[PDB]
Amino acid sequence: SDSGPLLSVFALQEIMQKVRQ
Amino acid sequence: SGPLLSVFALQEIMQKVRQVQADYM
Amino acid sequence: ALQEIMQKVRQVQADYM
Amino acid sequence: LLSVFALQEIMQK
Amino acid sequence: FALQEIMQKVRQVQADYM
Amino acid sequence: VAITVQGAQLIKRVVERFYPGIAFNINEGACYIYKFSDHIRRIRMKHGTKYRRQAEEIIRNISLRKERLYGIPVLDEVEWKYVFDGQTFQSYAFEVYVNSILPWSELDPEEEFLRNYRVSREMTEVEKFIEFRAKNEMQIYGDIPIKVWCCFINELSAELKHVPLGMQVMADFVNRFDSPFHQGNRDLSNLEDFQVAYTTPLLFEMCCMESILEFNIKMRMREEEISALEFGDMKVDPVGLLREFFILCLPHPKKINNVLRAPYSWFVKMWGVGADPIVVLQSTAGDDRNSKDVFYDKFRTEPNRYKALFRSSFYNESRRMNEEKILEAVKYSQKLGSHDRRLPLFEKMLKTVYTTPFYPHKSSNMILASFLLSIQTITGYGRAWVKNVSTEFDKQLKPNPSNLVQDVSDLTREFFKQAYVEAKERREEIVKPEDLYTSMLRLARNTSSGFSTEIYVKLIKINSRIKALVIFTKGHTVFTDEELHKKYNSVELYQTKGSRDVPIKATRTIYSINLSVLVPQLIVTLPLNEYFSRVGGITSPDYKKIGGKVIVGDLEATGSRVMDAADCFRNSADRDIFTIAIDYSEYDTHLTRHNFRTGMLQGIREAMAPYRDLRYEGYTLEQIIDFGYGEGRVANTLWNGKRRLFKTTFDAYIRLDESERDKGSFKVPKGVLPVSSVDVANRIAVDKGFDTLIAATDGSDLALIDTHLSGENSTLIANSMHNMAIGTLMQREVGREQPGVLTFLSEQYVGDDTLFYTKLHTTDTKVFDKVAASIFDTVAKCGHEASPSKTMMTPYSVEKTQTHAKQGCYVPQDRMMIISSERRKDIEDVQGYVRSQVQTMITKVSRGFCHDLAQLILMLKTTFIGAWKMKRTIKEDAMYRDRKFDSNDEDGFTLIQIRNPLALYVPIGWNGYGAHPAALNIVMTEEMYVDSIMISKLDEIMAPIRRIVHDIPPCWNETQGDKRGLISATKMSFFSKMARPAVQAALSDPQIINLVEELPLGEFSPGRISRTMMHSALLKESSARTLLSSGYELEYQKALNSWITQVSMRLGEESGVISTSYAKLFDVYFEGELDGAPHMFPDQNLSPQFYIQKMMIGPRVSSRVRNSYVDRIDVILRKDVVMRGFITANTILNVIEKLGTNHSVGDLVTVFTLMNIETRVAEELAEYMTSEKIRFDALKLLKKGIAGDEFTMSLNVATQDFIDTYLAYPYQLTKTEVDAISLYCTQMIMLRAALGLPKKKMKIVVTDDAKKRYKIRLQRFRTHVPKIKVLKKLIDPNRMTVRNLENQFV
Amino acid sequence: QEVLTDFRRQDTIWVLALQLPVNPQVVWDVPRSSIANLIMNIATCLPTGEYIAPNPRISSITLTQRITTTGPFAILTGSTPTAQQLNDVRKIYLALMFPGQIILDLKIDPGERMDPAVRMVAGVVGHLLFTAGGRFTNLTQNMARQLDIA
Amino acid sequence: YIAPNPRISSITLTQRITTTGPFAILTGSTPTAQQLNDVRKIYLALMFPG
Amino acid sequence: YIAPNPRISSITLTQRITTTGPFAILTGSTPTAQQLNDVRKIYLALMFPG
Amino acid sequence: YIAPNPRISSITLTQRITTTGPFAILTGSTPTAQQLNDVRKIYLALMFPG
Repeated sequence: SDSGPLLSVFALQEIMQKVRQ
Repeated sequence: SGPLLSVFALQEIMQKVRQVQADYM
Repeated sequence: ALQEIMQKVRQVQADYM
Repeated sequence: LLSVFALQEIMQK
Repeated sequence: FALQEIMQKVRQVQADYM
Repeated sequence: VAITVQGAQLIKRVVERFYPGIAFNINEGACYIYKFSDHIRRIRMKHGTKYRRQAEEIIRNISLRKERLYGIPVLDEVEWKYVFDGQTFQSYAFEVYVNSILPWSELDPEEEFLRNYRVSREMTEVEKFIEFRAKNEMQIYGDIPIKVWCCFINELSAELKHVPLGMQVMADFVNRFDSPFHQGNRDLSNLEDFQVAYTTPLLFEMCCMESILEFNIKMRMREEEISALEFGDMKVDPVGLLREFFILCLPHPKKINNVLRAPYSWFVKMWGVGADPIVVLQSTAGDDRNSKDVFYDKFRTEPNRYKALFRSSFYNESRRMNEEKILEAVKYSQKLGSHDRRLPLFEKMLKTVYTTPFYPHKSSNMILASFLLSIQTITGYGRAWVKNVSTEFDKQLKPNPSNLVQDVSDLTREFFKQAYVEAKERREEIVKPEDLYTSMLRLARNTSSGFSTEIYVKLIKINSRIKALVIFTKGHTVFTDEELHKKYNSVELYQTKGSRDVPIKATRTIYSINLSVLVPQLIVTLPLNEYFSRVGGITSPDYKKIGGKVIVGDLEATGSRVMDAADCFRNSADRDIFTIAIDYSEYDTHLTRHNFRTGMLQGIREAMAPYRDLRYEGYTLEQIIDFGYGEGRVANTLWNGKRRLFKTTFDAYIRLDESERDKGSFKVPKGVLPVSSVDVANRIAVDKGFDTLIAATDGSDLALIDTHLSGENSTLIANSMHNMAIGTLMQREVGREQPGVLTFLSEQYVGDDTLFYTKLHTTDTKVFDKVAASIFDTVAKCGHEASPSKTMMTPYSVEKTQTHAKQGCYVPQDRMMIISSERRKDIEDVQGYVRSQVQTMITKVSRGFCHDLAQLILMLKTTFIGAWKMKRTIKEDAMYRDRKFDSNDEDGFTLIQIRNPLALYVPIGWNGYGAHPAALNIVMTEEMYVDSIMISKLDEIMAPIRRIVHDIPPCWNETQGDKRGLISATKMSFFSKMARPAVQAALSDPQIINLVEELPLGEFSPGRISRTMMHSALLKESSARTLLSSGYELEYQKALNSWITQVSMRLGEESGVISTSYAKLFDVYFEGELDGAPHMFPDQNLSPQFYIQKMMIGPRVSSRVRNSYVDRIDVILRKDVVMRGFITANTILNVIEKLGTNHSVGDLVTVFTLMNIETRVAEELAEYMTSEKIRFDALKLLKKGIAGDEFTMSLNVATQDFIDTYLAYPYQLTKTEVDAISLYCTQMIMLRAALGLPKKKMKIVVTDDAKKRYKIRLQRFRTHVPKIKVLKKLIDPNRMTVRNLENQFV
Repeated sequence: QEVLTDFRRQDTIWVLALQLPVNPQVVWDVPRSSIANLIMNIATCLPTGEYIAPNPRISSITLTQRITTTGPFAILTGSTPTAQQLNDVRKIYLALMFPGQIILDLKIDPGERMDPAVRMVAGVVGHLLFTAGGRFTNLTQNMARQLDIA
Repeated sequence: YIAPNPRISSITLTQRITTTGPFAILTGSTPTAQQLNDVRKIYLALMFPG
Repeated sequence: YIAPNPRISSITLTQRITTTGPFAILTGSTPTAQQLNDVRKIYLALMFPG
Repeated sequence: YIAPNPRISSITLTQRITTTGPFAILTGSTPTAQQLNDVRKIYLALMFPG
């Protein structure tokens, strides 16, 4: 329906740390 | 010396980003 | 797709007419 | 981790 | 203090130049 | 259906068709092939060096086509006979062009444009002259080989299931005549090897251009789903008109196109002016007729008040002259080539031009209106032959009481007087004697350096004509008392002209004037140059000042054609405004001594009399003007150019005397036998004895010129102000002869063009006729002539500076070249050149071009620019290295590399180009890339790119390379002359400069400025660029070897600067609904991608477009004149950061004086920073040229209203940061409008979670005060921003 | 008066089809003709000009004297008008030039929120710009009440 | 749920750059999902008195 | 023509960096060509009283 | 059916300045088929009183 929010890079690094750890 | 990012790894994680976007909306 | 873009441009011509 | 007040002290050398 | 020490000199030099 | 797949597939098949047997895979970043050339082979053979297998490798590579050099295949480029697969069409135009071919016996040596001359197998002198003229006349230039264009046309035609007629004639030619010529891929200017006619290159080039147009309309109509175009209520086929014009202009294109372009423009101007009802667009602006505060409301229809006026004599005569002009054109075309065709649809259009209505709100009318203007682009640049003709003093009109020449001279002198007074009123004064040697660099941009200068480097001697180098090398000899008193009125001392090409008209000629003449002109004309460039004046006739009456200087100052020409749209939609535009024929010829010279020199002398006390090296002022203007210096001066050649017979040359054959000093073309004098040549010249051509050598042929010259420092000023005087005379005369009939509301003058907005208080016919007759009689009495065929007197149409407005709308004309070029361009930077070309294509698509076709053209050109630039470089086992060894086993091979088309859509910063596939006006960046991949709707667009972004090899760029080997024998003697009082004082004193050097000024300190300016002038010169290009290969191999296929997106580009990627620190949200009402704009002819953007976001009503700190600084530096080419705002920011904060205004003023800056500009700039003091940060904004193109400046973006409407940001962020956020917001909103996503306000959200706030706090602390330059630059911690950082996000 | 001062002026008979001291009453006896007379007066006698702006140093030393603070005046002293706002300014001046015959009122564009600082500055300047005295007025009663509240 | 005019706090809470207070530090924050749910609970409690 | 010590303007007129006034706004201005002539005229008028 | 004179609701003092009617948004509307039929019903009811 609508485009979602554009996440900041820090949330992406949080996902990085979640995937690696 | 600060925060970097890689496009190549971001290529394989798009599904989780879509999931969290859906969760917020 | 381009059709959803072209719709609005189409209706404004009808309004102009 | 830093504060602007320590900046003056380290800077005045 | 370190500024006007040079500014006065350059002003006097410009005066003596003109 | 996404463009990124069909475009890629099309370009790929174009690749295979160009190079058979290619392995150009889609996924690979680039493709590498090898090529063979034997040009070095024969010369290596002749000097005793031997090789291995002679030409046998050709003998096998053509058939078996699998030569492998380290496994890399070697291919060959496809020959002409198979480019179109042998198809034929039997086009009538083919035999028309065949009939157009003419034998050599009919040559006219002084033709402006060459005809279609046949090539003979035997060799003779006349056809060597034909070859000599053709090689520099009939040439193409450009940046892409034409075969690439032909393959693209062929496959695009196949894809569209449509056939263009230019392709048909090309196929019919190549089917029977095979190879027409040859072009060097590395050097496109080397065209040679003519085969059938000497006119065949341009023909083919022209045959290409038409094809593009035939595609353009074919796509454009598809975007509007209309079967045919509309003229009133009549169907019309555009391709019919195009092919009609094509078959007409075939035999002698340049001349007849040039002489036939004008009636098309007249027709499109006069269409629909007398329709019984008329449809207009509502508009509103200020009381003044030149105001720019325009907004648009609605379409309306209203009765036409002037419908009865068009039955007058003037309009009938204009129509008659235009149609008869068409008749001479068509009969000349029918006489030259045996054809019986005519221009049918055009006369059925033209017979009823006034009465047929025009509909701006219908796309069918608008596309046609733009199309007729865009037709004239097919022929390239109008390269024309020039000749030298005497002035013929007998024809000019002597002053007499029955005329008004003396009145014109008096008025122009008086006008010059108040021009100088108004210039003085803005504290602008002439240069002091020291200031003259400081600032003769202040010469106008229209000036041309006459003499050349020599640059010696280490040995090698080069010549140049640039203003900077000529001034720096020999300015002290310009005003020396030896060259000043001589006169250029003898055979030994003359001046030589130059030539320059223009996109549409014929080759213009320019006058090259020695600096010893322009400098006295400079002294008296420079303040006018500074003054009249101002914008936004008052054009009321009753206003005392004349500053706003001149449009010269207000040319592309705003940067947006729609924005700065809003007055045309406003006045074209007003029922109460009648506009009159007067243009002259042979205007510059009519600037004679009787009407233009004497009065203007008298005015100059009278205005310079108050300044006569100033001693310019002991020369009094009036005598300095005597140098500047006088007999034998500017007036009655001989000019050199093309050697006039007379046709004679070789036998008559045999009967000539030996003394008559005595060649003098003057150069003669190699195809012409020289003799001594013209008079002895007149003894044998004959019209029927066509055997040979003869040119004199004694120097009795070069012309004598007395009129105005285009090389002067104030050419435009003089022509415009003469126009002002003539305008005042015509207003006075029309007021005298008919009181109250016509009242003038506004007058404007620019160059040779005038414009009047008036109110007409009558509808009677004969009154209008007599008024027009009076105007023409006044112009004739003023010693000039105005052509009634192209003179404009209309209610509802406005034209100004190649901008056309009809009934409130903007009708663009497309005149930008895509195939040819005005001058040979050497691409020292492929990335910058591609950015320039995408800028040009953005402008072109804003003028009504098809968007998708533009994307296709750029995806074509993004792959072949870099090719053929690599030489003396070989790649083996994936390692790049130098060309073999002394083994010379494969000395004849060269490496060719082809980039991927999709590299058009990968950002700069990586090895790509910042184009965006959704809309060209959006600049692709790394943050833009990551947001684009985070949006679902764009996924199908992004998929082909999605797997390529890491495989793009580095680009080529020579200007960045520099070496310590830059030693030049030419030295400096003038930096002491350009030095201003402050730096002169600094250098004069013995040892205070050591104390001065402690300041953070650095390389711009006194003493060091000299070496910096030598370095900049040398790096900006093309004399030594060939050595740098030759040496650049080694660093290029080094860069390729060090290339790594990784992508990093460093958020902080550099310690001192910041970019838009900073905006990714925070999260962005979309919420809130807004007003969905569409806006109104005059440029209705747009592609849908641009149209929806203009719909959602209205036109820019606000004049201000927001301003960053660095742009404020360089706009301030614009006021400076001498150092705009050497001082950037970056150095000013560096010094102010390194100088400290607590300084006062006067300290900064003194520092800027030591920076050589003018005192008033320094005062303004220091006052600006002392106002900005408290909220000033140490941050630099590095934008990647976003929001700077043609179209975006029309949108209501990057303004304060836009920020208040669409953006909400936390108050913590400082000025540079919110500027970056604003740029990010502009890009995002434009993108969301382009895709059709619903419009919502953007939120910058910061969450209460402590870890996140700590992370942004640490990042901001690093950004403002980095750990690296806190050591070196030793910044003060007392700035308000760094202290505020302590508890800003706690 | 050039026509009456030639050297044959003493032997000339003058004919005049019209007379200048026109009786104004015949113009105003037309039934319900106020609006037509106003339109004719505007179309016949209104001059044209431009809008000048004050010295930039007025507010550079007074309104924005203290950099560290921000008020309702300082936030809008840096704004730049749009074109429609210029049209509204022209309307205000036209209302000023005709006392009594034309009066003003306040409007709210649909979909637009209210800025408090604009309200305060408008309420302050309205008392010094307009007249609502004992002989004629430029404002309606509603506008006066709203300005008083502001 | 609609928000007030951003200029309300721009000229009142953030008048003086050089000072800070309890209102200034939290005038810029945005809520999480749980806090928005709590706001919904508050409004539901208001709509049913007692 | 001599000029005073710059410190006079640094301790008194520009003492407070967060405020401005009529005196501080023109303490950095520099004279043009005609203004120096006007100063010369003022001094010439002073030297010949009446 | 005859529409009223458009000059009743608006008068143009100048080429640039016009008065605005309170119901300008409704006057721009155009009836559909059903609304026109309802108008015919209203007039038919007016012409026959009881």
